[PDB]
Amino acid sequence: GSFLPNSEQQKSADIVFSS
Amino acid sequence: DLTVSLIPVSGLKAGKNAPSAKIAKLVVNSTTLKEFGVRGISNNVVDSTGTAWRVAGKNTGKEIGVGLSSDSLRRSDSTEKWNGVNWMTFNSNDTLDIVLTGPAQNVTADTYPITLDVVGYQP
Repeated sequence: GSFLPNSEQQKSADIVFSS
Repeated sequence: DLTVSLIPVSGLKAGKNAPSAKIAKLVVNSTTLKEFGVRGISNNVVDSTGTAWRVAGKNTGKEIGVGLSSDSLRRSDSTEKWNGVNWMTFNSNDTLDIVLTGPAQNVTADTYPITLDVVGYQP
């Protein structure tokens, strides 16, 4: 098998805990 | 390529949370790639596959423990190495759960950023 370096992505999100 | 969505769970409440409380959904789709590897990215990654880590609250600086859920980890296809680096792999066109790890956590009201890296894998 092999990894596809051109397909790598970083994704971020904000997780909110409310009072 | 890969189409990735990281979707925060609604209605999370400060205070004592259930063990393994769901906090985000990772959605990865592809027309071309059959699998993907995923790692958490933070200032304190706590295991050898990057599938559990700690994140800090924006307003308080307090840390919580987060990671893939036990059920999600058991759905892994394999753990592969990319030039020696472990990446757990999963089927594309599927979803995974990010949870509060370990025993019940008491979470201070705050916004906690989560970052993941995802890469295509051909088995």
